[PDB]
Amino acid sequence: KVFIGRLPIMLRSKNCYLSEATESDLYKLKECP
Amino acid sequence: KAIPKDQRATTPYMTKYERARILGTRALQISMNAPVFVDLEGETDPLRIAMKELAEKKIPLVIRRYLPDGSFEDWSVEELIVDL
Amino acid sequence: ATLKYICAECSSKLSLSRTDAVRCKDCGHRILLKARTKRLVQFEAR
Amino acid sequence: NQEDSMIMNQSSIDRGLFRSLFFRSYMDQEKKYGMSITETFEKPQRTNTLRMKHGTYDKLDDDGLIAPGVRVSGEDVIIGKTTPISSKRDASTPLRSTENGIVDQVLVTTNQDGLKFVKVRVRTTKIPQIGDKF
Amino acid sequence: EEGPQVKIREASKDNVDFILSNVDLAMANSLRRVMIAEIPTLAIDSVEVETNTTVLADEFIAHRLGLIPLQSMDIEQLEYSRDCFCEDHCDKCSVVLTLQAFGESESTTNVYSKDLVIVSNLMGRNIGHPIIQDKEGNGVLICKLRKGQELKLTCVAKKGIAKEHAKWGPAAAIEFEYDPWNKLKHTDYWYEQDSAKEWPQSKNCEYEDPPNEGDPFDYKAQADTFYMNVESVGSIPVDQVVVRGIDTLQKKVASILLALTQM
Amino acid sequence: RGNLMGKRVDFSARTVISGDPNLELDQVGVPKSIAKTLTYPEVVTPYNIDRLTQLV
Amino acid sequence: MIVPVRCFSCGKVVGDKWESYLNLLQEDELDEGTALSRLGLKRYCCRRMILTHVDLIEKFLRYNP
Amino acid sequence: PSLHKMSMMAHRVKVIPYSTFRLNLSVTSPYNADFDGDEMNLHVPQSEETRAELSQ
RNA sequence: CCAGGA
Ligand SMILES: [Mg+2]
Ligand SMILES: [Zn+2]
Ligand SMILES: [Zn+2]
Ligand SMILES: [Zn+2]
Repeated sequence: KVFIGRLPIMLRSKNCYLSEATESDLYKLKECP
Repeated sequence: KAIPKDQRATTPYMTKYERARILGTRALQISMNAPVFVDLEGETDPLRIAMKELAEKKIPLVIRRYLPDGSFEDWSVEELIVDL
Repeated sequence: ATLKYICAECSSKLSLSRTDAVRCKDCGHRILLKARTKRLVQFEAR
Repeated sequence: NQEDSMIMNQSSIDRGLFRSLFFRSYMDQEKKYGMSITETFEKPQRTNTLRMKHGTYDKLDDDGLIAPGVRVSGEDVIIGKTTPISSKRDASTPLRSTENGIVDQVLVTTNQDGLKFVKVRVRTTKIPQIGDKF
Repeated sequence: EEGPQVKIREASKDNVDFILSNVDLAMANSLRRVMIAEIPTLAIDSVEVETNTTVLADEFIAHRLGLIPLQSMDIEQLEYSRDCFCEDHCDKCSVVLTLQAFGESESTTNVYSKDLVIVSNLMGRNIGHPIIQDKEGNGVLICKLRKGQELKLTCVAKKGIAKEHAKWGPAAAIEFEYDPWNKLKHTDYWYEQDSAKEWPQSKNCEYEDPPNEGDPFDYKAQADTFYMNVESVGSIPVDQVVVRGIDTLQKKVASILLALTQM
Repeated sequence: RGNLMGKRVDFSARTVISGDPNLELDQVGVPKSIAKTLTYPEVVTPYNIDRLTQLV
Repeated sequence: MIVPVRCFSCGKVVGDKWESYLNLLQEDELDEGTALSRLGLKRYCCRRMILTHVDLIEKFLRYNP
Repeated sequence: PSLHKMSMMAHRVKVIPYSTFRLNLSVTSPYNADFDGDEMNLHVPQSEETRAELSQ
């Protein structure tokens, strides 16, 4: 409902995009596997 | 007060510090185009000139040796023994 | 000829000037690169 | 090779033994001041301020940025920037005095504020020399 | 025949095994040194890079290009640019090589020493040809490109010696041994129980007589007879590593005689 | 303690040390760059005048 | 990353031998020690060059631009 | 550190190539130096007097 | 402060 600020996410955590990313996905994302 | 020459009791020998300071001072003066009291036998370095002047005791300087009370004994470089 | 800046992802050349809008044409991404000097660089092979 | 020193095969060093790459990213941004009084990314000349770096500005392009390829060498200005006062003060970023190398990647992007943001990567190769630790 | 003598044991494009008898160790060594260091070769020395979209650095690639062996047969009819009269380089003093490569293939596109092309006039002399010893005929793998990965550059190869850079080293390892039975007592064998059992017998032991324990130490004995193996990289043929080595050392000595002459 | 008993000073130089079997006990190997930075103020005198003019 | 041209210790060209080595392993199933030796890499200085190489370039190629 | 008068000694310059300060090995002990990555300080006298102090 | 070097 109401926005109560912004929380910094940890890389590879549930909330991070990279958690569910394949090797091939990461290379596309310019991220090192 | 200044101790008379006949009552002087400090070493008749020149201290390492005295000699280092005389050589330093002469070399400095020699380097500031002061008159040289010796034949420079081709010499050009003011310290090597200073060494030469002290070697022949042709340095016109006097060491005022202060005593802890404030008094002093004056000693000529000509008169100080250079066993160093 | 002339490619002032390049795109980071899609790699499409851009050639823009001062106050043109720091963004790419098609993709969003405000990243953008610079493209090598035309003043060819020489190196000793040692 | 006495007291923790070592001898290296200078022949091997030539063949690539222990050679390393070194990169460094210089960064800058255009600061906005309330009443739209921004900074400028440009190649400045004398033009009233005269308070500008003593290094070659000549390696810069119109956007106040060196093109990636150019050999930077001492205090050559890597980023050109200016700020006026109620005019070109100099806000230029030179190569770290000690360093030298080749411009690797120049990145021209936007800040969260929508402001001009720059990162300049400079590359060099460091070949094993004398006081080099192993 | 005359003074020091040779007796070749094995030959190939890449190796010379031989025996050097009636020589001073000092001479055997001085020759060994020269072969490694003072024989001239042609090698890439300047690399002008027009385009590089590769995963590798301009200078990383540049470095490799120097280590690529080039035909240095007729190296002797090429001038050192330093001694040459132009402004930088020319034909009389250099070989210009070109390299244009691009990832047309969806698969990884390879860049080889074969992909180098001579652009300078050779004056019809055996020089600057990338040495290909490779079975498949590719030579040295310089780079790997993917898709839009382009590599466009220009190489200036120059005459030089291994003292300036190890790239101008025409020889790989030079094997060198003498007295396979330690008859000369030139080494004190480190051991635990028996130095004879503990230390492996040399190949060359077969080419010399074992000492036979019931004999006194030959002090008068001196070091002659050297078992060597000269390995070539490509630039110059194995034989010419030996010959040119002998010749360089000879020229090096002549300079001294001449220096004395001018004095 | 920090500005008076100790002081940061000019005509100072610092680098990695390494040993040498070919230096004499009392000498110190000084890198060319370090020598080219550090300076000695020498007074122009009949003795050095020509030499000094050359270094100038 | 990317096979060294020439062994550091002796400078025997090792630049050509890479694919050939990798082939003598997949296609010929051969053990590392025989493949190296087949390729004429006899001195351990030369052996270590190929045997201990990590061709990182192949990962580097996996990124788009 | 400099917990010794021998931790600061007067040496003869020897301008050499390469970026390191080279020292004679036997002078290692007074300084308490090694070549595992140690750095050393160099101070230059500016007067004929000061030089004499060092040398003498 | 934080991180490191002898
Ligand atoms: Mg230490
Ligand atoms: Zn885009
Ligand atoms: Zn020429
Ligand atoms: Zn080897």
